[PDB]
Amino acid sequence: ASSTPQTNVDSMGGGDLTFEDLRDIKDVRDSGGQVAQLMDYKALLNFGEGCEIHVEGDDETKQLVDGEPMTLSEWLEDAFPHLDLLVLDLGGDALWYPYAVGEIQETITGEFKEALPAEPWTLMPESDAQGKVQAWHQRTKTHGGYQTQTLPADDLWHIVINKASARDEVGISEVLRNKDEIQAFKQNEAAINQAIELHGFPQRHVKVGKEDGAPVRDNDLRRVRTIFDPRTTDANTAYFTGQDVDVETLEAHNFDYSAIHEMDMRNLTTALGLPLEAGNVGADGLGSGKPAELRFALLKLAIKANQRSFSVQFVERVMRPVVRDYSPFDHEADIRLEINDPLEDIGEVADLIQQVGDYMTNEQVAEKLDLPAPEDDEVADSYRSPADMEKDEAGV
Amino acid sequence: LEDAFPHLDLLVLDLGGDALWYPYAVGEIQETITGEFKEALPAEPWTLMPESDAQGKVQAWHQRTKTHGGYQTQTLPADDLWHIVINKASARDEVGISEVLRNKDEIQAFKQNEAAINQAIELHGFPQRHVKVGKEDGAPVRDNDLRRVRTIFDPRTTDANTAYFTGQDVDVETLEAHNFDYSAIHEMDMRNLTTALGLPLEAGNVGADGLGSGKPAELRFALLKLAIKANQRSFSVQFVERVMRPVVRDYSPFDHEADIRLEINDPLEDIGEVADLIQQVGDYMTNEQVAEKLDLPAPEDDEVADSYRSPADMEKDEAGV
Amino acid sequence: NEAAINQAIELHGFPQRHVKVGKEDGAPVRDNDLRRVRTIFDPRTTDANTAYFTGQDVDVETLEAHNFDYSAIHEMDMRNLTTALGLPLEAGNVGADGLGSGKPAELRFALLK
Amino acid sequence: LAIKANQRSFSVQFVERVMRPVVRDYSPFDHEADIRLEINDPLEDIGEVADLIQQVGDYMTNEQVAEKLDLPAPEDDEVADSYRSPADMEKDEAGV
Amino acid sequence: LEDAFPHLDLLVLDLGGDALWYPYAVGEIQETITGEFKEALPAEPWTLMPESDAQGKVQAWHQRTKTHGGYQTQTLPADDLWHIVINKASARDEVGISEVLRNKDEIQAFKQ
Repeated sequence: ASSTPQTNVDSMGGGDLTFEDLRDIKDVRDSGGQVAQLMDYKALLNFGEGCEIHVEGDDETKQLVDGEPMTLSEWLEDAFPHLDLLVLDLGGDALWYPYAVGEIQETITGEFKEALPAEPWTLMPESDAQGKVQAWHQRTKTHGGYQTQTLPADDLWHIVINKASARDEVGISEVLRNKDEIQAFKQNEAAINQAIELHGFPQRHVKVGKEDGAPVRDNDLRRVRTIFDPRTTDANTAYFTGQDVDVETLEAHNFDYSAIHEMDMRNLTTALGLPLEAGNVGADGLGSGKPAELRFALLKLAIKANQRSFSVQFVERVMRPVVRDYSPFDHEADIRLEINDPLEDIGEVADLIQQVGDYMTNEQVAEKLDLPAPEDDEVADSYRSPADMEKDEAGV
Repeated sequence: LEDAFPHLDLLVLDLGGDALWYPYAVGEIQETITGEFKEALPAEPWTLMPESDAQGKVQAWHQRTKTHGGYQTQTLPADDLWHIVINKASARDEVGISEVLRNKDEIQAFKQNEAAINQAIELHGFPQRHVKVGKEDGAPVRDNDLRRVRTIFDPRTTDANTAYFTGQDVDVETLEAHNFDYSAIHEMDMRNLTTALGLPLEAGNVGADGLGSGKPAELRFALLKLAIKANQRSFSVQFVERVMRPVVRDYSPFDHEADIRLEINDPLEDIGEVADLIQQVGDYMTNEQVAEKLDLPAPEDDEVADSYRSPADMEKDEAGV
Repeated sequence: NEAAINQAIELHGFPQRHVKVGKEDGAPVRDNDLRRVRTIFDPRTTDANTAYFTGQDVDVETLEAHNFDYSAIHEMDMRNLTTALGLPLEAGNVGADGLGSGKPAELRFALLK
Repeated sequence: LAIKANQRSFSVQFVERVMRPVVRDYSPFDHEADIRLEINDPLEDIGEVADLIQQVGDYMTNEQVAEKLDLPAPEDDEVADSYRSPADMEKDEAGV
Repeated sequence: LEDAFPHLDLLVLDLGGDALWYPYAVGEIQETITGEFKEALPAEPWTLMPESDAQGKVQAWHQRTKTHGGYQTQTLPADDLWHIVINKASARDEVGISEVLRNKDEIQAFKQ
């Protein structure tokens, strides 16, 4: 076949999105309220439950790093001690913005210090007709003014969850994918807020004079306004009049703002791919059985797809480079990074261990139970429980 | 093959997604600089259209794309390319149909109805105040008068506890919200679009009465599993025959005419069902058959894998020897 | 019936506003006058909190949505179509009491098997 | 999910920004040690932990049980490291 | 460490609470009369504000406070104080986000 591309990728030289569009996403993020909380929930589902680093057959990597042995997983944990939080930041940013982007930072000697995400709204990629990023272009405020620079696609690294196609390197923001729905939610919120002020509360209409009677003017109404004043009226106030004065009622002109709010929240959540429950909106029947379990399946599928999408790119463009550039270990090794299921139940696992432990090794039990495996090979690899091995050892 | 495709889950999701969205998924075979295999790289399907012979088989691929604000166009032979279809028109077809084009009117109707409700809620979902000025069969009222009334009654400066004082010849009426069953319109829209796309209505964040219990529930989930299994098996055969086999042929020291097997996981698999089945009938499954169903590696010793009784049971007995 | 429901929802599912101008047994109002009225009361430029001010001889009526049971029409269409195809009612996204349990439920599965 | 993310976000900061600097500048001990600062979860139920200990204790060490049960580990290393209950060890010893 | 922080629950609750109310929580290091460590002590969070450079890093802490009906003002280096941030604009963010300021309009609307 061939060692280079032969089909084109429908873009070069931009238009796509600008620093202004990036700053729109940022302005959504810091605006707070329900819209921000929904995307923060979207982040907390995908990335809030944390992660673990693994390497396949890691006992084969065992090497003296500085006169004492380590595995590659131990070395990677020294490179990424607090990885859950780096995953939460990058993953969150990659849900807000089309991409996440960062530097690698070094000690004064040149050995690795940390991985460091950059501020995503400040940075935009520039790319070729082949389909690849060639440079990173940055615009930033300072002293209330502005400054601009460009950096190569060489010492920076970047990640893209929401690709336009499998071959893409820029992606699309789920915010910009649903811009109209987001604005419509906020507009309908503003509508309900003002409509409650105007129509949610009864109001008092004092009418003065008789039908076809004597005229009433402003200096007359000013005196009447002073008598029936809502500023100084109280719960037990009573009124005494001639027949030619009426205290009429503007009733609260009832409307189902609740159902409108639910409709808005349903439209926004389904558009953002989120469960309706994250908008705190209820429904009958749908809370139980296969009707429920299907939505939980759809939710878990989306999460697993995102998690695996992130992990592969983080391994391939962050972890492997960090090994390549700073490590005594092989950088082409079978590195792994799992991100946890946010809707896993320990009870389900504990039931499974009782039901089918007779067919799972103690290491397979420990792994499912989220614990380290035993310190002895047959104790880990066997299917008889370690308690069963101990009670027999005490008596045989 | 695991060295050839380390991240196959993501490629299967992308290609399967493309083959549901578009009529086909389509791609190149890509190599390292040394010439050994790299990946089966897909190409952006909206940019590519097929050209075919008198027997209907695709012999070339035609591409049209934007660059630098302008355009470029090209044609390539199908000889070093590959393509996959989920939704064929017939058993003789090779190009297929997109469900987006098949149900185009339903999709447009859904979008129109959402826009219609969105507008109708603004116009009819909120009450609106109508101040009427003057007396019936009385003196006239002109714009410069209404401007002065509007200045007092301005909703921009009104509050929840505001009170109004008038002579008898001003009425502060309201257009009450002319309520309509938009909820049922939403349910109908979702019913229409989900069933057009073959999904159960429950997937669209909309309910159904009575249908939430017994085998009257299970039938929809069964129909969904049927569609999924059919689609998955349809994809696997094509990926094996038109991607995996050519890759083994050109880059592997093995024979490509051996039977490669590719399976895709089921979203409606139940771990509790598997666990109960293992408890109830494990006495009739090999340890490898248990492992394959339980999502595990088989035992590392041949007779331990091949045997029917539990490995733990064989171990707890052997401890007595 | 699908085409009928589609148009009937547009025509009768949504309320529609009717501005009436002039007084009963009063002066007439012409198209060039109504063009000026329309320009004010335009739903294109109206919002949820818009308020209206008039003399006594302008009215804003609404055609209320004339509720009809299109859901039940859909249920009958679906009952007809499913039975015509020989399918059970549940295949059409419709269900009922009495049929939803026990031997009444078993019979549909028996017929389908 | 929000609580667990916040708690880990805090623990990491308090260890790195306060504890390790204090050890570095004022302690005879090494500051680069693995401080496991943890914050308790008010939405966890001890009833779930009690069920779990019954259900899968045969596959957990006594130290792991002690961690989950929110108590100190046994004072003898093999008793802490082993998987079967210390009460089973005690009843067997009285039997012997 | 247990001798250094006997009552750590209270300090964790205070710092955590403050870092949810305000953009950050912040404190001093203190010594005994002899000069060995005494405690790490949290400061009045509304009274201190950071000042920062082009690489986004805090370089000084600025304090303004009431006494005797008047005001006192002082500035300190970003060195002997220590600070913690729960909510952030980016991984680089040293200044942080207050959920009170993030939802200021919703809070006022509720009270109204």
